Amino acid sequence: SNIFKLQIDELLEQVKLKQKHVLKV
Amino acid sequence: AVGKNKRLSKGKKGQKKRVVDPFTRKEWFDIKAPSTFENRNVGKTLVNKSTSASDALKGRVVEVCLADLQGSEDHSFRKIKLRVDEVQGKNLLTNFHGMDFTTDKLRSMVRKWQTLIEANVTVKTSDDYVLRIFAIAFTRKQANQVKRHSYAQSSHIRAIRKVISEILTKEVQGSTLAQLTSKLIPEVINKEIENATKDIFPLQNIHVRKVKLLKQPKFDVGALMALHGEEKGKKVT
Amino acid sequence: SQVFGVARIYASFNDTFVHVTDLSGKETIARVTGGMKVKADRDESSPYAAMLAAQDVAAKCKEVGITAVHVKIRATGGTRTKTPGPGGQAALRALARSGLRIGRIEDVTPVPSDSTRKKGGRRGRRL
Amino acid sequence: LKEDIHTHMAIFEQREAQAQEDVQSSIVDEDGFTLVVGKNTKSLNSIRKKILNK
Amino acid sequence: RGFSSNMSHSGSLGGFGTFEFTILMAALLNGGGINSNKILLHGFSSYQLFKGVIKYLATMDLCHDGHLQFHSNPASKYIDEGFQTPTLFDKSTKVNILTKMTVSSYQILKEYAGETLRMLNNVVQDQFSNIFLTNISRFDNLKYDLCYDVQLPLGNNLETSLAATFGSMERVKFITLENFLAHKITNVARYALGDRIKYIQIEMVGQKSDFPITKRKVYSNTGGNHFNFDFVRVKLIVNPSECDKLVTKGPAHSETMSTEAAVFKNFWGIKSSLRRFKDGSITHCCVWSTSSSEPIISSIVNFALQKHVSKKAQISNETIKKFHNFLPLPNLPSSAKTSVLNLSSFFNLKKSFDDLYKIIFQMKLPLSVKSILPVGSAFRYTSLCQPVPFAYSDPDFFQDVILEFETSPKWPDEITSLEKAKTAFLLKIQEELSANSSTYRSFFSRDESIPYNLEIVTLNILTPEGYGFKFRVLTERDEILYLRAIANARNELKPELEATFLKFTAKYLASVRHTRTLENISHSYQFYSPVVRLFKRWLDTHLLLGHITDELAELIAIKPFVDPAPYFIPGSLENGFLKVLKFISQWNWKDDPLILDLVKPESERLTLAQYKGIQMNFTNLRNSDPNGTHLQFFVASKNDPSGILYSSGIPLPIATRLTALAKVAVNLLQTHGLNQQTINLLFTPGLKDYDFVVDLRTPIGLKSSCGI
RNA sequence: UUAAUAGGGACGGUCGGGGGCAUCAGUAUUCAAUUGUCAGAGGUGAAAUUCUUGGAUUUAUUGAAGACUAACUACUGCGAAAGCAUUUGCCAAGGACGUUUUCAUUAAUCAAGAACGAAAGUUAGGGGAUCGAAGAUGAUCAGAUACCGUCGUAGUCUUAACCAUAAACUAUGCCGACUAGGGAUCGGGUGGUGUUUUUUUAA
Repeated sequence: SNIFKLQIDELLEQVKLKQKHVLKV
Repeated sequence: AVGKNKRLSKGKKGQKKRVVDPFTRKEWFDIKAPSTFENRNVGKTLVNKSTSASDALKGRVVEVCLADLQGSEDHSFRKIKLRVDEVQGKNLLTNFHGMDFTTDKLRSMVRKWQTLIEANVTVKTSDDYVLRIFAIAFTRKQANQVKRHSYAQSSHIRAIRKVISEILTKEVQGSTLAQLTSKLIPEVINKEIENATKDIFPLQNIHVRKVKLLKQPKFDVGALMALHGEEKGKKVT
Repeated sequence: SQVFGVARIYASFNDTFVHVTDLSGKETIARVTGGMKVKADRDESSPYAAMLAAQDVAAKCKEVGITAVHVKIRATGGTRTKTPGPGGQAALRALARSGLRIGRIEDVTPVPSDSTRKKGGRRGRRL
Repeated sequence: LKEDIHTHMAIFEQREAQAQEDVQSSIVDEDGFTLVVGKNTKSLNSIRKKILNK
Repeated sequence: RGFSSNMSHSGSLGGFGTFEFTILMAALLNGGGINSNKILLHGFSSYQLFKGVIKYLATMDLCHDGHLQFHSNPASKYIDEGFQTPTLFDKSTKVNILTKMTVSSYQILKEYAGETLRMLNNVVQDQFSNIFLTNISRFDNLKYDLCYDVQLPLGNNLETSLAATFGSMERVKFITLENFLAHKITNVARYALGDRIKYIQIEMVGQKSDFPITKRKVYSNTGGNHFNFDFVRVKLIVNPSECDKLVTKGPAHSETMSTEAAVFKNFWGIKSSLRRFKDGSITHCCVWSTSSSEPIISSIVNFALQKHVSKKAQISNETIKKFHNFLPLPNLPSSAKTSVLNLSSFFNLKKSFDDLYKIIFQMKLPLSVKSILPVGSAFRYTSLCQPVPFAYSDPDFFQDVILEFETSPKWPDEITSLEKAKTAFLLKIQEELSANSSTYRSFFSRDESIPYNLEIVTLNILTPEGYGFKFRVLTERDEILYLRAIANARNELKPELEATFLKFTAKYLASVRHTRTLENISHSYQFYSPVVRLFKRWLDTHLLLGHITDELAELIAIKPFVDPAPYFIPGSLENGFLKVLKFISQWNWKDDPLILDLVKPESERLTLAQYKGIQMNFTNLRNSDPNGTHLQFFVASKNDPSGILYSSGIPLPIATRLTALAKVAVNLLQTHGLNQQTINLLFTPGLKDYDFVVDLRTPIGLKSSCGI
């Protein structure tokens, strides 16, 4: 299960939006 | 006791009149055996006509001697159970369910002044048919033997039983049931036993006594049709 | 042209059952016993009762279409005798006389490898 | 093929027979040591290879 | 999976979006069970929250039998009653959140969640990439077995009849004709096909949703402000078990014609009628004709749509037809009318073998026959061209069979005497077979497949029904003698000898197992036999079968069936074949092993211990062979745990061709959609990259003698 | 000083229905589900209670419970006795055989006392299929079949303790030496031999 959990985290950070564009919009 | 002097019974009070001949509604149904058997024709059965007829057919088990199915008296001492699986146009497609001998030859084979060796194994085929095999073996005296009996020591019995278990497991696991039944008919399994157990001790009357089908997987009509080797109707003009 | 039935014979001490069915055994074709054809209890197991019951089913058998039968005779078995009694053979004899072709004969009496204690007790029974 | 097969087995059986006799002939070294050969052993080359294997 | 919050009645697959996904969470986080108990807890992690909804959606039905109610502003409770449409009622707001969710799409949603739940519960194999990092929405053909484009009439407005069918009542029910017409196609297509299909999707190709500020409604070039679509595409998930049924069963006959019979006779019209069968049942059914070029589904949709939708509609799927034609057409009676799922040619072969099977056994020999095992391609239903009587020009005509006798201690201890002793046994089998059964013809041939074992002689029997069989004898001493040679061989020669042993087990030991699994596994995978045959055809066109062993082509071709994730099991010839090409394109054989569970669809499934053992094997081989020059494809299973049994000896150049050609084929499909021109390219060889090319012609044409 | 045809200990290949703990098979009995059929089923010397038209008895496909190892079973095997008959594993123990290994008299008899101790019985739980003291009930007619039929408590099984009794017999104290032949069996070891086996996996 720990392999999956870390795999979840890698997917979130990879697709996570760059906060700079949040300020821009 | 149908005499008048016979005591009247309570059950006689309510009797269902005979007004309906049972056999007006039963329609004849023909059974066929798998392609592994030489004689596919194995008789016919009867079920009440659909109001269905199919449900009572499925799960029906018929036991028959191989001598009829193989057309040779060498198989008079063996019976095969075949279970209905699919119904098509009164032709009942059956599959192997089990095998045993009759009681008389089993009693004939058991004799005095010798040791009885029986080994059983639970094993599954490559097609997930879980089955149980029973193999029976008997001791024999050599050509020049003078002793009345041919008893074998318990160490031999255990050594033989181990050899019986491994060969039965190996044959079943590395074969399908259709292939397995193809092995049962020529009694090949017994012949590798008597070679395998040749060195440990001389044996006689090597046979696979009983075959039980403990579990079945999901039914596959396509595989069933292949084992037995769809149809358009007729216009009502 | 030859349709095969299954004549199951159960020969007990006090009665004989003649039972004919299909090859599967699921569907009963005709059932008669010694009690059907006799007026006294003492003669239920008599060979005469067996013959009358066997003739009755055989006439019924020729009605239905069945022309041959495979015989599986049996006794009570279990904790009691393992061999069919004279009523069982007499029923077998009548079936031959009815004309139905006999396919194969076998004894299928229940033979326990292990049996519960009989009802007789230590001293015995059937005095 | 029939002739080729027949000759080959005839030669092989003769060689196999000779090999089996050689091992089970009470081999004794020049100094009086009797070699041991187990029953059913057929070739002395086989006996050597067992020693090399083990 | 290509699922969005957009409307689905228009035709686009969707209606379940993030806020459907989230609001299902919140509804479940406050209940969701029939007893109104919480199914999801606030303390759950991301994995558990995702798992619950996937399990919740997969097993509970929200459309036909059962619906869920919750209160946004009160524990959510699952009601058994259903509204016959996807429903998630909100009592607080009186809003059904699944109104945009169509019936047909819901089943595909329910299927997708269930198949993921099986992968989610899987512990043997990691499924993260398949669940989340694999886009199945790229190609419609790979997702959907059959696709049919329907060209509607008069498309600057639809024909007066078609516009008339819309009417006023349906404008109330369905605001736009696109919503109604899509519904019209689904009912007739669903009702016409019935059990022949699992799922159906209707897509309005070329539909726009944004229009300039200067205009009041969307403008389609074909539409002319009237209909916002170019054409309709009918996409199906066929059911292989009954997709090719000749007759569509219907309601039983009755003295009074029942309502289901009423809708029965009207729908198919003249095609509807009454028939009797052997069972004695009298039922209304319509009968179709099988063809080797298109499936039965082709005829049903064309007739069903034309009769009900519009008599001028043009229905065409040529992509199926080209793939069907590429499969060789056998030279048997009624070959053209035979379906591609019919194995009639194959059953005829083993029946002839069964006749020979009985003969060999009753024959008396010095050693009793242990068993005769057929190990052929036609016995496993993978021969490229179906067997044909007397068509001996076919390379696969002579079918290998393994003969084994009772174990004996008299077998020669030397390899050449053993094999010569085998020919002597075969030489008997030829002798009194000729005497007792003169109608059978026989001859002897030499085999050189096993290196350095030149005494192998095989008996070729020409069966009277017109089939050829090759017999080779197997004995227990044969295997250990090869092990003896490896042990005795010099250290430099040992790698060569083990290769000889590898080919021996590939023909004698592992070959028997390969047929046993694949033959049984082939049944429920009805379309595996056509796709592997067509797959084999594709290799031959590109001159790749000479280096690829027949078994490897089967193992690569079965992967979409045993391991369909993230897709479904192939149910059509093109969907399976393109799936095989897709896998080879994206297969990184240097770092990713191929391991298959040759088992039936949900034992013999690979367990954790067996799984890690095979993974350990791949790492060890790649440690010694990182670049993969010696070995390229690592194909393993229970039959082959080593993983090098059927993929050894392939030159590195050829191995790159299979991936290189597969990659370009996928790129070609992306650049240009699946069409007649593209398929013709896929099956024609360039032949220019080769340094030198030599052309050959045989003195006579072999196509007729090949049974084609 | 020997190293008792005294003894103890050791080592090894065996051997055993020797024992304890788990495990597997096995038909049979009873019960339950489904299923085809129908007049009685059962039981005795003969009958009467009893079950049965809500389908009895029997047929067939199964499942559950508790006991228990037929045929192989023998003037054979193990154990101090009482006793011990399915397969597999674990735990400890033991008789006999071989040993050019070992201590050196360590032995025989015997009180109290201690252990085990067939079946039956007592106390407190579990289980309770079959049989079944007791009790209830049907029939009470006929002497070779003359005491049977149904229900059936305690009991029959097991757990933790008591009870310690059998024709528990060679109707027969113990230890040691000597005083006839013959061949059958079982365990072990020795020599020969030729049949079955068999081969560079091991055995």
